[PDB]
Amino acid sequence: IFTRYLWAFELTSALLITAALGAMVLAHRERFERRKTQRELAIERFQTGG
Amino acid sequence: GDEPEIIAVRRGMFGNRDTGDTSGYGRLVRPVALPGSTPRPYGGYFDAVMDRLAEVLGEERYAMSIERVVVYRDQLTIEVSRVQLPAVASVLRDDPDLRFELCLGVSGVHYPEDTGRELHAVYPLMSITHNRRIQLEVAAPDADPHIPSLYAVYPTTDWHERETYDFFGIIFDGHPSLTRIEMPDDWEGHPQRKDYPLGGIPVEYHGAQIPPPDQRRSYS
Repeated sequence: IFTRYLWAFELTSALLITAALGAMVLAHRERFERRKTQRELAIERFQTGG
Repeated sequence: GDEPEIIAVRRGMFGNRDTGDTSGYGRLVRPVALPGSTPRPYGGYFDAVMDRLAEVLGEERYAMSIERVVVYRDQLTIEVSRVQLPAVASVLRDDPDLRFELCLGVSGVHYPEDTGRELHAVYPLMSITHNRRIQLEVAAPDADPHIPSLYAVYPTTDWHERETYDFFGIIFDGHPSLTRIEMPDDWEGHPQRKDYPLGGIPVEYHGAQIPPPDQRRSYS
C-alpha cells in the first residue's frame, strides 16, 4: 500500500474529503432551519404556557 | 344583597340533621351565615387595595362588579359579581398599584342551600411586588353553573378551572378545553358536590360491617 499504491492511498483522502463536503453541503441544514431550543421554545410570548 | 350569606339552616340543638335523639331540643332554628359585607374601614392594606380598585374601576363599574367585601380573620375576600370577573381580574393583575401577578388557583365549593348561589369559585391572588394577598369569590347558581374563565388573565387557572369543573360541574366558559382532569372523561357526576354520595363500601368484620361514614349518624 505504502510503496506500490501510495498514490491511491493518498487519493482515498480526497475521496473522504469529497464525501464529507457532500454530506455537509447537501444534508447539513444551516442556521435558517435550526430547530428552536427548549430555552427558545420556552419564551415565545410565553412559550406554551398561556 | 346586604345581609350575611346564609348557606345552611340547621334546626334543633346539638347540630343534629335528623329528628333528634332526645325529645324537645329540635325546635331551635339557627341559620348558618357566612360573614356579610365588612364596614368600610378595612384593616391593613385591604383598605388601600379596595381604594385603588375603586379608582381604576369606574364607580358604576365598581358597583356592578364588587358584590361584597369581607374582611374575615384579617383576610380579604372580594365577592365579585359573575360576568365581570375577567375585567376585575385584569385590573388586579395589570394595575401597577394592585399588581396581583400570581393567581394561586381556583377552588370550588358547593352550597346546596344557598339559593341562586350554590356554586362558589375562590381565586386566591397574591401580589409578590407589594406582598399582598386577597381572594375573589364568584357565585354561580346550580342551574346555571357558568363562570367566565380567567384563562386569558391567569393561565394558571387552567387545570384549576378543569379540576373545579370535574369536581363541581362549574362550566368555566371561554376555557380552551374544559375537560375532566381528575375523573375519567367517562365518569358520571361531579364528586365534590354535596349531593354526590361518598361512594364508600361497608367495612367488613367477623359477623358485622360498618357502613361508610356518610350513611352513619353525624352531628355537624
